[PDB]
Amino acid sequence: MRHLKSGRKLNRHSSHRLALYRNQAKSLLTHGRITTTVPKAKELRGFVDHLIHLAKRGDLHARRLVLRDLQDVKLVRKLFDEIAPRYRDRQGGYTRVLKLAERRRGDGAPLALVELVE
Amino acid sequence: AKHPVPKKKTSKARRDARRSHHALTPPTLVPCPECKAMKPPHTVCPECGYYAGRKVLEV
Amino acid sequence: MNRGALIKLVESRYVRTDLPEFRPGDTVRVSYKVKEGNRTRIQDFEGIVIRIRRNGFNTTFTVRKVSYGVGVERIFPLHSPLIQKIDIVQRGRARRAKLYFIRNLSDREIRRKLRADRKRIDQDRAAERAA
Amino acid sequence: MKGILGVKVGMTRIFRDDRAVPVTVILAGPCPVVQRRTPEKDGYTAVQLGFLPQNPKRVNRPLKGHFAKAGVEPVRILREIRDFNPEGDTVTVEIFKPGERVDVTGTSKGRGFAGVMKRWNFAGGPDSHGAHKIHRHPGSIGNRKTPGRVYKGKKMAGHYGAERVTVMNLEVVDVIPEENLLLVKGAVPGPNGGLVIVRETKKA
Amino acid sequence: MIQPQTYLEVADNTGARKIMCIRVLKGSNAKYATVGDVIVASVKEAIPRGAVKEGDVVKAVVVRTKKEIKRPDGSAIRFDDNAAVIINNQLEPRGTRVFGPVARELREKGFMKIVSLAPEVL
RNA sequence: CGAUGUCGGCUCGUCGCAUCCUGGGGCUGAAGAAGGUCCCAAGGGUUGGGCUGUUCGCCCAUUAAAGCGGCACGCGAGCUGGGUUCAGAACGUCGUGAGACAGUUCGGUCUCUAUCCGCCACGGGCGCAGGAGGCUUGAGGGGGGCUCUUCCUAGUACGAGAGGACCGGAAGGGACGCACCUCUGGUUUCCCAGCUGUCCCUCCAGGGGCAUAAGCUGGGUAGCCAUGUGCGGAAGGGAUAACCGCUGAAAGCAUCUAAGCGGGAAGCCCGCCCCAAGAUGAGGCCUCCCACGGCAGCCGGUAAGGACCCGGGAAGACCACCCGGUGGAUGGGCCGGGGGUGUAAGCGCCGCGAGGCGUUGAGCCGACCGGUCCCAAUCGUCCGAGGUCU
RNA sequence: GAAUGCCGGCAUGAGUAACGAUAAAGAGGGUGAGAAUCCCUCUCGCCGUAAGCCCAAGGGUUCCUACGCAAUGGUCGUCAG
RNA sequence: CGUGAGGGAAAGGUGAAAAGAACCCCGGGAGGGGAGUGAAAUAGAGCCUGAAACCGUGGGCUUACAAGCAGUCACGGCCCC
Ligand SMILES: CC[C@H]1OC(=O)[C@H](C)C(=O)[C@H](C)[C@@H](O[C@@H]2O[C@H](C)C[C@H](N(C)C)[C@H]2O)[C@](C)(OC)C[C@@H](C)C(=O)[C@H](C)[C@H]2N(CCCCn3cnc(-c4cccnc4)c3)C(=O)O[C@]12C
Ligand SMILES: [Mg+2]
Ligand SMILES: [Mg+2]
Ligand SMILES: [Mg+2]
Ligand SMILES: [Mg+2]
Ligand SMILES: [Mg+2]
Ligand SMILES: [Mg+2]
Ligand SMILES: [Mg+2]
Ligand SMILES: [Mg+2]
Ligand SMILES: [Mg+2]
Ligand SMILES: [Mg+2]
Ligand SMILES: [Mg+2]
Ligand SMILES: [Mg+2]
Ligand SMILES: [Mg+2]
Ligand SMILES: [Mg+2]
Ligand SMILES: [Mg+2]
Ligand SMILES: [Mg+2]
Ligand SMILES: [Mg+2]
Ligand SMILES: [Mg+2]
Ligand SMILES: [Mg+2]
Ligand SMILES: [Mg+2]
Ligand SMILES: [Mg+2]
Ligand SMILES: [Mg+2]
Ligand SMILES: [Mg+2]
Ligand SMILES: [Mg+2]
Ligand SMILES: [Mg+2]
Ligand SMILES: [Mg+2]
Ligand SMILES: [Mg+2]
Ligand SMILES: [Mg+2]
Ligand SMILES: [Mg+2]
Ligand SMILES: [Mg+2]
Ligand SMILES: [Mg+2]
Ligand SMILES: [Mg+2]
Ligand SMILES: [Mg+2]
Ligand SMILES: [Mg+2]
Ligand SMILES: [Mg+2]
Ligand SMILES: [Mg+2]
Ligand SMILES: [Mg+2]
Ligand SMILES: [Mg+2]
Ligand SMILES: [Mg+2]
Ligand SMILES: [Mg+2]
Ligand SMILES: [Mg+2]
Ligand SMILES: [Mg+2]
Ligand SMILES: [Mg+2]
Ligand SMILES: [Mg+2]
Ligand SMILES: [Mg+2]
Ligand SMILES: [Mg+2]
Ligand SMILES: [Mg+2]
Ligand SMILES: [Mg+2]
Ligand SMILES: [Mg+2]
Ligand SMILES: [Mg+2]
Ligand SMILES: [Mg+2]
Ligand SMILES: [Mg+2]
Ligand SMILES: [Mg+2]
Ligand SMILES: [Mg+2]
Ligand SMILES: [Mg+2]
Ligand SMILES: [Mg+2]
Ligand SMILES: [Mg+2]
Ligand SMILES: [Mg+2]
Ligand SMILES: [Mg+2]
Ligand SMILES: [Mg+2]
Ligand SMILES: [Mg+2]
Ligand SMILES: [Mg+2]
Ligand SMILES: [Mg+2]
Ligand SMILES: [Mg+2]
Ligand SMILES: [Mg+2]
Ligand SMILES: [Mg+2]
Ligand SMILES: [Mg+2]
Ligand SMILES: [Mg+2]
Ligand SMILES: [Mg+2]
Ligand SMILES: [Mg+2]
Ligand SMILES: [Mg+2]
Ligand SMILES: [Mg+2]
Ligand SMILES: [Mg+2]
Ligand SMILES: [Mg+2]
Ligand SMILES: [Mg+2]
Ligand SMILES: [Mg+2]
Ligand SMILES: [Mg+2]
Ligand SMILES: [Mg+2]
Ligand SMILES: [Mg+2]
Ligand SMILES: [Mg+2]
Ligand SMILES: [Mg+2]
Ligand SMILES: [Mg+2]
Ligand SMILES: [Mg+2]
Ligand SMILES: [Mg+2]
Ligand SMILES: [Mg+2]
Ligand SMILES: [Mg+2]
Ligand SMILES: [Mg+2]
Ligand SMILES: [Mg+2]
Ligand SMILES: [Mg+2]
Ligand SMILES: [Mg+2]
Ligand SMILES: [Mg+2]
Ligand SMILES: [Mg+2]
Ligand SMILES: [Mg+2]
Ligand SMILES: [Mg+2]
Ligand SMILES: [Mg+2]
Ligand SMILES: [Mg+2]
Ligand SMILES: [Mg+2]
Ligand SMILES: [Mg+2]
Ligand SMILES: [Mg+2]
Ligand SMILES: [Mg+2]
Ligand SMILES: [Mg+2]
Ligand SMILES: [Mg+2]
Ligand SMILES: [Mg+2]
Ligand SMILES: [Mg+2]
Ligand SMILES: [Mg+2]
Ligand SMILES: [Mg+2]
Ligand SMILES: [Mg+2]
Ligand SMILES: [Mg+2]
Ligand SMILES: [Mg+2]
Ligand SMILES: [Mg+2]
Ligand SMILES: [Mg+2]
Ligand SMILES: [Mg+2]
Ligand SMILES: [Mg+2]
Ligand SMILES: [Mg+2]
Ligand SMILES: [Mg+2]
Ligand SMILES: [Mg+2]
Ligand SMILES: [Mg+2]
Ligand SMILES: [Mg+2]
Ligand SMILES: [Mg+2]
Ligand SMILES: [Mg+2]
Ligand SMILES: [Mg+2]
Ligand SMILES: [Mg+2]
Ligand SMILES: [Mg+2]
Ligand SMILES: [Mg+2]
Ligand SMILES: [Mg+2]
Ligand SMILES: [Mg+2]
Ligand SMILES: [Mg+2]
Ligand SMILES: [Mg+2]
Ligand SMILES: [Mg+2]
Ligand SMILES: [Mg+2]
Ligand SMILES: [Mg+2]
Ligand SMILES: [Mg+2]
Ligand SMILES: [Mg+2]
Ligand SMILES: [Mg+2]
Ligand SMILES: [Mg+2]
Ligand SMILES: [Mg+2]
Ligand SMILES: [Mg+2]
Ligand SMILES: [Mg+2]
Ligand SMILES: [Mg+2]
Ligand SMILES: [Mg+2]
Ligand SMILES: [Mg+2]
Ligand SMILES: [Mg+2]
Ligand SMILES: [Mg+2]
Ligand SMILES: [Mg+2]
Ligand SMILES: [Mg+2]
Ligand SMILES: [Mg+2]
Ligand SMILES: [Mg+2]
Ligand SMILES: [Mg+2]
Ligand SMILES: [Mg+2]
Ligand SMILES: [Mg+2]
Ligand SMILES: [Mg+2]
Ligand SMILES: [Mg+2]
Ligand SMILES: [Mg+2]
Ligand SMILES: [Mg+2]
Ligand SMILES: [Mg+2]
Ligand SMILES: [Mg+2]
Ligand SMILES: [Mg+2]
Ligand SMILES: [Mg+2]
Ligand SMILES: [Mg+2]
Ligand SMILES: [Mg+2]
Ligand SMILES: [Mg+2]
Ligand SMILES: [Mg+2]
Ligand SMILES: [Mg+2]
Ligand SMILES: [Mg+2]
Ligand SMILES: [Mg+2]
Ligand SMILES: [Mg+2]
Ligand SMILES: [Mg+2]
Ligand SMILES: [Mg+2]
Ligand SMILES: [Mg+2]
Ligand SMILES: [Mg+2]
Ligand SMILES: [Mg+2]
Ligand SMILES: [Mg+2]
Ligand SMILES: [Mg+2]
Ligand SMILES: [Mg+2]
Ligand SMILES: [Mg+2]
Ligand SMILES: [Mg+2]
Ligand SMILES: [Mg+2]
Ligand SMILES: [Mg+2]
Ligand SMILES: [Mg+2]
Ligand SMILES: [Mg+2]
Ligand SMILES: [Mg+2]
Ligand SMILES: [Mg+2]
Ligand SMILES: [Mg+2]
Ligand SMILES: [Mg+2]
Ligand SMILES: [Mg+2]
Ligand SMILES: [Mg+2]
Ligand SMILES: [Mg+2]
Ligand SMILES: [Mg+2]
Ligand SMILES: [Mg+2]
Ligand SMILES: [Mg+2]
Ligand SMILES: [Mg+2]
Ligand SMILES: [Mg+2]
Ligand SMILES: [Mg+2]
Ligand SMILES: [Mg+2]
Ligand SMILES: [Mg+2]
Ligand SMILES: [Mg+2]
Ligand SMILES: [Mg+2]
Ligand SMILES: [Mg+2]
Ligand SMILES: [Mg+2]
Ligand SMILES: [Mg+2]
Ligand SMILES: [Mg+2]
Ligand SMILES: [Mg+2]
Ligand SMILES: [Mg+2]
Ligand SMILES: [Mg+2]
Ligand SMILES: [Mg+2]
Ligand SMILES: [Mg+2]
Ligand SMILES: [Mg+2]
Ligand SMILES: [Mg+2]
Ligand SMILES: [Mg+2]
Ligand SMILES: [Mg+2]
Ligand SMILES: [Mg+2]
Ligand SMILES: [Mg+2]
Ligand SMILES: [Mg+2]
Ligand SMILES: [Mg+2]
Ligand SMILES: [Mg+2]
Ligand SMILES: [Mg+2]
Ligand SMILES: [Mg+2]
Ligand SMILES: [Mg+2]
Ligand SMILES: [Mg+2]
Ligand SMILES: [Mg+2]
Ligand SMILES: [Mg+2]
Ligand SMILES: [Mg+2]
Ligand SMILES: [Mg+2]
Ligand SMILES: [Mg+2]
Ligand SMILES: [Mg+2]
Ligand SMILES: [Mg+2]
Ligand SMILES: [Mg+2]
Ligand SMILES: [Mg+2]
Ligand SMILES: [Mg+2]
Ligand SMILES: [Mg+2]
Ligand SMILES: [Mg+2]
Ligand SMILES: [Mg+2]
Ligand SMILES: [Zn+2]
Repeated sequence: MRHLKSGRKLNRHSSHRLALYRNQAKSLLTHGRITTTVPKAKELRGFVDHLIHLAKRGDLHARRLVLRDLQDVKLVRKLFDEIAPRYRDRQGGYTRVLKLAERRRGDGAPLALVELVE
Repeated sequence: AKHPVPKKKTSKARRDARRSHHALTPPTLVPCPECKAMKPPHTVCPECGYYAGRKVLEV
Repeated sequence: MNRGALIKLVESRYVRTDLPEFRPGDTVRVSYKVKEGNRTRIQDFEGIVIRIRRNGFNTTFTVRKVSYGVGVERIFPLHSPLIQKIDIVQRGRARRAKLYFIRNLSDREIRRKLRADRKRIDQDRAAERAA
Repeated sequence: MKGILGVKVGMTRIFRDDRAVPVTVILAGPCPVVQRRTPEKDGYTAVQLGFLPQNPKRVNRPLKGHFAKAGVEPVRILREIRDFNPEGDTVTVEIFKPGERVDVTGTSKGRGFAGVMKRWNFAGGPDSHGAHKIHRHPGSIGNRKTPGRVYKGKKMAGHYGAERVTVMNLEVVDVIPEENLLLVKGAVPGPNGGLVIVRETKKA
Repeated sequence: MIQPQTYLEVADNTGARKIMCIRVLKGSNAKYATVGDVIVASVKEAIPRGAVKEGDVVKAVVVRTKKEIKRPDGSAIRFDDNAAVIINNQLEPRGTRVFGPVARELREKGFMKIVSLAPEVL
C-alpha cells in the first residue's frame, strides 16, 4: 500500500534522490530547458518552482535558503536578477513539461522536455 | 527447496497456446495538425516541432 | 463538498473558548469534574504540561505531577466539558514541544531545565490589568 | 425497511452525558426516487435511489431517457434499497432519528496483494532460532498422499479489501437535516469520500 | 497491562516489596490485567518478618499501571510504576496501609477499603 | 532398495465421534446445591507456565472445559534439526586384538528458479441471435455458530442445619471475527530542530557533502496500524434427535402407534453477512440506437455507444476497477487553513568571552481540508446495429 | 526403438532465472548511418595504510598511433586489454 | 586438456570451364533485387545430392458446456479429384 503517499522514489536512496533534484535544478536554471525522462521531468517541476518562488521574494533569507540547494552563487545571482523578474505577475507554474515522441534507444525510456515558462 | 523441474516436455500446442497473449499492439498514432505527419498523441511532433499549435523545438 | 468544513461544523457545538492558552513546560491546575459515590465533585490536578497534541477540536494535552512518591500523568481533551477551569500556576520556558525527558530527571534537574518564562509572566501581568 | 445513499466524510467524537462518543459523519441525502420495483413489473419490491447531481454533459442518452421517464435531474449514482417504498419522491436523513440503530455498507480500504499474515492473521514463523526465509510464510498447506490436494477455500495470500462490507447495529447519534448529515457511532467501512449505504438495522 | 512474568511494586505494608504475576484472574485466558483486576503472584522480595514472605503465592489487585488507562469521559491516566495491593479471597487488603495513589477504577470494581486507605485517588 | 527422508517441535488446517465443555434428555442409593450412570448431540470451544529432545507424563496457576483418535505415527520441493543413525573424541562394558553396544557423553554440510494437477488472487478471449448504457433476481456457494461471572427473582422453593435452586429478568466479561483511525499508542529515509568530527562554499556570519542503504540525537502530519474504537455470535420461524405425551385398536384391560395429533437440542432448514446468470438452464426490469450502402453469408461507411491516448486515484504486481481530460479543479505549482517543529536569518542591546535578551510563537514547513486555470490532461484516431428460422 | 548406450543435430523448460558486490548518478556540448553506454565541460557520489604510487614474480606486445566493429565485451558501442 | 608422464579431437565435394556475377538499385555494412555467366544458380562460393527431428508463411476442414494412452468402428457435415 501507498495510500495518499506523495513523491516518487526513482530507485534512489534519500540523499541520491535529493542530489538528483538539485543537480537537475542547476541544469534547468542554467540552460532554461533540459531533456530527461518523463517521471524525472514531472518531479523536477515542483522542486524548481519553489526555488524560483523564493527568488521572487528577493530577500536575503530567500537567497540563503535557495543556496542550500543550488550552491552556485553566480547561478543564484542569475536566478534572482534575470529569471525571477519575468515571473513577478505569474503566480505558480514557472515550469512546463512536454512529452517527446521518440524513446531512448538503449533502454526504451520515455523522454520529455522541462523548461522555464516565458 | 529441492529444485523443482518440469515433469514433461511442453507440447507444441501448449507452448503456442501460452503465447496467445504475446502479439504486439500497433503504436497509436494521430496526424500532426501542422505537417500532417503521423506521430503519437500528446507528444511534440518530431517532424516539425509543433505542439498545441506552436513551434516548440528545432527539428 | 468540503469534508473538513462539515467536520468542523459538527464540532462547532462543542468547542470551548473560555480556557487560557498554555505551552508545554507551563504549570497548570485542571479543575476536573469527577464521579465517585454517590455524588460528583471537582478534583484539582496540578502539574507540568509535557505535551500538547494539536488537532483542532480533538487536541489533547498531558499534565504530569508527582503524587505521594509516584509520577502520574493525566491526558485531557482540551475541549472536554468535564473541565471546569484551567488556572495557569506558572509559566515555564521549554526548548522543545515534547517534554518526555523530564520523566527521567530529578526534581533539582527539572527545576534547572524549566525556568520561569519571564517574558510570558510579564505579559500575563500586563494583561490582567483591565477596566 | 428504509435506507439512504451517502458519502463518508470523516471521523471525530462528540461529548454526550460526559462521555466521549466516537462518530463517523455521513453526508446522506437527499436522494430522489428514480425507479420503483414492483412485484407486478419486476417480481420484487425496492426503490432505485439516486445521489449527487451530475454535469448533464456527462450523461449519455440511455441514462438521459432513464432520468426523463421519472422526471428527475441527472444524478451521479443509482442504487436500490430493497423492500423500501417511501411515500414521497425524495429520501432524506430524516427517515432516521437519534437513538435508532442502522447498518452501514461501504467498500473497505484496498490492501491490494496481501500476505497471509495481514489478510488472515496467520502467525508466520520465528524470527530467530534457525528460521530460514519463512518469517511471514504460511507453513503447511496440506497433508500428504491422502488427500493429495489442497482444499477449496484454503486461506492464502492474495488481494484483500476494496470489497463490500456491512457493519451492523450502529447507533445513530445525531441527525442534522440542514446539512443532510448523519452521525453514526463507531467505524464505517472505506475511505473518506467513499460511497456508503445506510439502512435500518436487521438486528432485533 | 500486566501479564505473567511482570514484576509489580507492592503498594501496602504486608512485607512484600516485589511480586511477579503468574496469572491474570479474568476468565479462562485473559492476556492482560489492568487496574482493578486481580492477579496471582509469587512474592519475589519481602522485608524480614512480614505477613507475607518470599516464595508465597498470593493474590493482589492492580492499583497502578505504566500503560495508561482510558476512561469514558475521553481522558486517560498513567503512573510511573506497576503497583498492586495484596488481598485475600474476599478482596480485602491483607495489609493495613496503602502507599501512593490508586486508580479510581478500584471503586466501581469493589475495592472500597483499598480506595479509602489510599492517600490519593486519581 | 536405477531412494516412498524418520522422532519431536513450529506453521497450517481438516475430518471421525467411542463427547472434555457448552445445549437436550432418562435412571439414581436424585430433598436442595453438587454429583454418579446411560442416551441424543461434532455447531463452536477446548489456557499460560516449570522439567525433559521428547511424544507421553508429573507439577504450578487458572478454566465452562483444559477430550481422544485419523489424515504416509497429516504437514522437511513449508521451516526447524534438540533426539536418533556416517566420518572425531571419551566413559562404562565386551573383545588378546582390530573393534563393538543401542548403553552413555561433547561435536558434527537440511539442495536460489514449480512444467502439469491442486489451491489463493487477477486479467485476456469467445459465448449468452440485433446492438448498446444502467439497475438488478438469487439457482448455487461461502462466512459465522464459543462461553463465563455478578445481580434481581430469593436468602424464597428444598433442608434439622450447613447450604441453596428451577422458570423468568438485568448488568458486566474472556477469547475469537469484521471493519475503522475520532481518542489512546506506534511508525512516519528528510517535515522541523539540536549535536560531534572533517572537507568545502566565502574570511566572519550563514550554509552544503559525508560519517547507513537517515552520521547521531530530540520530536513528528497524512498514510499504514494495535496495545486503541465500533460492531458480530443472535432474535425469530420451520422440521427433528434422544426423551415426554394426547387420543387409540389389534389384545373387553393396557399400550406415544398400528390410523391420526402434540411437545422437544449450542445440532438440521431458513433467517444474518459475503460471492454469485460461464445458473451455456447464460434469468429480469428501465432507457438509448435503428429498418445504411455494394455483392442466418460478405464488403464498407455510420448509429446508440465503446476503445485507444493523456491527467490521475485510500484502485493496483501487471492488467482490471474508478474519476477527470480546457464544456476542465485530474495531477503539479501558487494561495489559505490544518499540522509539525519550537522563537530563522539579519539587525540592535548586555557580556572580555562561551553565550544571553529583543525583534518573534519567529522561520521553515510532505502527504491532510479547501481555493485558484499559473503549468500540464494539445490535437485527435479507431471500432462499433441494419437484427436467422418455425 | 530402447543398452542412465555412442556421435551429431535440434527441441522443452522460456522470452522465464540471470546480466557478478546497494560507491550513484544528472545535464549540456560534440562525433556518427546509429549514442543511457565514446570524447569534452559543469554538477553529484566513492576510495584515499587505497580502490593512490613504486618494485619482484608470473604474463608475453596486452604498450603508442592511424583505420575499423563480424565476432570477443554478460546490454549498447562510434569505444576497448 | 593436464604441473607432468600423458590424454587427444572435429573438419573432404561449386562447375565441363571461374565463365567466381562488370554496372545499376535499397542498405553504414551485412544482405538482397535487377543485369550478366552457365545445359543447370533452391550449382553463388554459409556452393553436388540435400532425408529426419526442429522452426515459419499460405491454404482446406475443424475447435471456446468439454472428461483425454489420443486411436479405432459407424454415420453425418464441409472441402478436393
Ligand atoms: C548443497 C547442494 C547439494 O545438496 C545437498 O547437499 C543436500 C543437502 C543433500 O544432502 C541431498 C538431499 C543428498 O540426497 C540424499 O542422500 C541420502 C543418502 C538419501 C536421501 N534420501 C531421502 C533419498 C537423499 O535425499 C545428496 C546425496 O547430497 C549430498 C544429493 C546428491 C545428488 C548430491 O551429492 C548433490 C549433487 C549435492 N552436492 C554434493 C554435496 C557434497 C557435500 N557438500 C555439502 N555442502 C557442500 C558445500 C560445498 C561448497 C560450499 N559449501 C558447502 C558440499 C552438490 O554439489 O550439490 C548438492 C545437490
Ligand atoms: Mg493498495
Ligand atoms: Mg512497503
Ligand atoms: Mg495526489
Ligand atoms: Mg507516488
Ligand atoms: Mg522527497
Ligand atoms: Mg509514480
Ligand atoms: Mg527508492
Ligand atoms: Mg530500476
Ligand atoms: Mg540508479
Ligand atoms: Mg532511502
Ligand atoms: Mg548518506
Ligand atoms: Mg549519497
Ligand atoms: Mg511542495
Ligand atoms: Mg506532453
Ligand atoms: Mg510515447
Ligand atoms: Mg543505444
Ligand atoms: Mg528451503
Ligand atoms: Mg527444502
Ligand atoms: Mg521450490
Ligand atoms: Mg535455502
Ligand atoms: Mg531450483
Ligand atoms: Mg518433475
Ligand atoms: Mg517443440
Ligand atoms: Mg504451430
Ligand atoms: Mg501453456
Ligand atoms: Mg528534416
Ligand atoms: Mg478532518
Ligand atoms: Mg459547510
Ligand atoms: Mg482529592
Ligand atoms: Mg513535578
Ligand atoms: Mg460544568
Ligand atoms: Mg458501496
Ligand atoms: Mg504473510
Ligand atoms: Mg496481522
Ligand atoms: Mg485481516
Ligand atoms: Mg508466531
Ligand atoms: Mg512473529
Ligand atoms: Mg521460536
Ligand atoms: Mg540454517
Ligand atoms: Mg532471516
Ligand atoms: Mg510455508
Ligand atoms: Mg512427508
Ligand atoms: Mg486424491
Ligand atoms: Mg480488487
Ligand atoms: Mg447529540
Ligand atoms: Mg479515510
Ligand atoms: Mg510504594
Ligand atoms: Mg527461601
Ligand atoms: Mg527402498
Ligand atoms: Mg531415475
Ligand atoms: Mg524412479
Ligand atoms: Mg531418485
Ligand atoms: Mg518411536
Ligand atoms: Mg487433529
Ligand atoms: Mg454418540
Ligand atoms: Mg452436556
Ligand atoms: Mg447437562
Ligand atoms: Mg439437582
Ligand atoms: Mg443426596
Ligand atoms: Mg442431598
Ligand atoms: Mg444426567
Ligand atoms: Mg439411557
Ligand atoms: Mg436413553
Ligand atoms: Mg462439536
Ligand atoms: Mg466440524
Ligand atoms: Mg472437536
Ligand atoms: Mg524455561
Ligand atoms: Mg527458568
Ligand atoms: Mg517447555
Ligand atoms: Mg514435556
Ligand atoms: Mg530446558
Ligand atoms: Mg516420559
Ligand atoms: Mg512420578
Ligand atoms: Mg473454577
Ligand atoms: Mg462442571
Ligand atoms: Mg498445558
Ligand atoms: Mg495421526
Ligand atoms: Mg503406526
Ligand atoms: Mg510408532
Ligand atoms: Mg509423520
Ligand atoms: Mg502426531
Ligand atoms: Mg512430517
Ligand atoms: Mg529440509
Ligand atoms: Mg520433521
Ligand atoms: Mg512434503
Ligand atoms: Mg519433497
Ligand atoms: Mg512440499
Ligand atoms: Mg514431495
Ligand atoms: Mg528444532
Ligand atoms: Mg543433530
Ligand atoms: Mg545431545
Ligand atoms: Mg535422550
Ligand atoms: Mg545421534
Ligand atoms: Mg559414508
Ligand atoms: Mg561422529
Ligand atoms: Mg567420556
Ligand atoms: Mg573401561
Ligand atoms: Mg562386544
Ligand atoms: Mg557390552
Ligand atoms: Mg577380555
Ligand atoms: Mg580388556
Ligand atoms: Mg554391528
Ligand atoms: Mg555408539
Ligand atoms: Mg559418558
Ligand atoms: Mg561448536
Ligand atoms: Mg548429538
Ligand atoms: Mg552423536
Ligand atoms: Mg538451511
Ligand atoms: Mg540428508
Ligand atoms: Mg540443486
Ligand atoms: Mg525461472
Ligand atoms: Mg505453473
Ligand atoms: Mg498432472
Ligand atoms: Mg475481457
Ligand atoms: Mg472475463
Ligand atoms: Mg441460496
Ligand atoms: Mg456450479
Ligand atoms: Mg449456509
Ligand atoms: Mg436474596
Ligand atoms: Mg425455613
Ligand atoms: Mg437465567
Ligand atoms: Mg456476550
Ligand atoms: Mg488523524
Ligand atoms: Mg494516531
Ligand atoms: Mg490521536
Ligand atoms: Mg499519537
Ligand atoms: Mg514516538
Ligand atoms: Mg529537508
Ligand atoms: Mg559540516
Ligand atoms: Mg574555491
Ligand atoms: Mg563559520
Ligand atoms: Mg565530499
Ligand atoms: Mg569519502
Ligand atoms: Mg555512503
Ligand atoms: Mg543530514
Ligand atoms: Mg548523539
Ligand atoms: Mg526520528
Ligand atoms: Mg503520523
Ligand atoms: Mg486489540
Ligand atoms: Mg463482544
Ligand atoms: Mg391413554
Ligand atoms: Mg392381553
Ligand atoms: Mg402413525
Ligand atoms: Mg409437534
Ligand atoms: Mg412432534
Ligand atoms: Mg407435552
Ligand atoms: Mg416444533
Ligand atoms: Mg448461542
Ligand atoms: Mg451482488
Ligand atoms: Mg447473463
Ligand atoms: Mg448479477
Ligand atoms: Mg448441471
Ligand atoms: Mg442478461
Ligand atoms: Mg426475475
Ligand atoms: Mg463518438
Ligand atoms: Mg462505471
Ligand atoms: Mg473517460
Ligand atoms: Mg479530448
Ligand atoms: Mg478540448
Ligand atoms: Mg488541480
Ligand atoms: Mg491544487
Ligand atoms: Mg498548503
Ligand atoms: Mg496553520
Ligand atoms: Mg501551529
Ligand atoms: Mg530570539
Ligand atoms: Mg533572530
Ligand atoms: Mg561588545
Ligand atoms: Mg538583555
Ligand atoms: Mg502553511
Ligand atoms: Mg492554463
Ligand atoms: Mg474556476
Ligand atoms: Mg490529430
Ligand atoms: Mg527392442
Ligand atoms: Mg535420460
Ligand atoms: Mg540422459
Ligand atoms: Mg529419467
Ligand atoms: Mg545416449
Ligand atoms: Mg539411439
Ligand atoms: Mg551420447
Ligand atoms: Mg545429444
Ligand atoms: Mg530452446
Ligand atoms: Mg537447450
Ligand atoms: Mg515477460
Ligand atoms: Mg516459470
Ligand atoms: Mg518471475
Ligand atoms: Mg529479473
Ligand atoms: Mg547479485
Ligand atoms: Mg551490479
Ligand atoms: Mg548530444
Ligand atoms: Mg551527450
Ligand atoms: Mg552509446
Ligand atoms: Mg549506438
Ligand atoms: Mg568522457
Ligand atoms: Mg590518510
Ligand atoms: Mg596468459
Ligand atoms: Mg610504453
Ligand atoms: Mg597494441
Ligand atoms: Mg591502450
Ligand atoms: Mg579510433
Ligand atoms: Mg563488435
Ligand atoms: Mg556491434
Ligand atoms: Mg553491429
Ligand atoms: Mg559480445
Ligand atoms: Mg555486443
Ligand atoms: Mg561477462
Ligand atoms: Mg565509425
Ligand atoms: Mg577491451
Ligand atoms: Mg592435473
Ligand atoms: Mg598445456
Ligand atoms: Mg590421461
Ligand atoms: Mg577427423
Ligand atoms: Mg565440382
Ligand atoms: Mg572444383
Ligand atoms: Mg558436365
Ligand atoms: Mg549506401
Ligand atoms: Mg544510399
Ligand atoms: Mg553487395
Ligand atoms: Mg533487396
Ligand atoms: Mg545481388
Ligand atoms: Mg543465360
Ligand atoms: Mg539439357
Ligand atoms: Mg534443385
Ligand atoms: Mg544443383
Ligand atoms: Mg559430381
Ligand atoms: Mg545444396
Ligand atoms: Mg539447405
Ligand atoms: Mg526439411
Ligand atoms: Mg497455419
Ligand atoms: Mg451443462
Ligand atoms: Mg460447443
Ligand atoms: Mg471416438
Ligand atoms: Mg452405427
Ligand atoms: Zn508536425
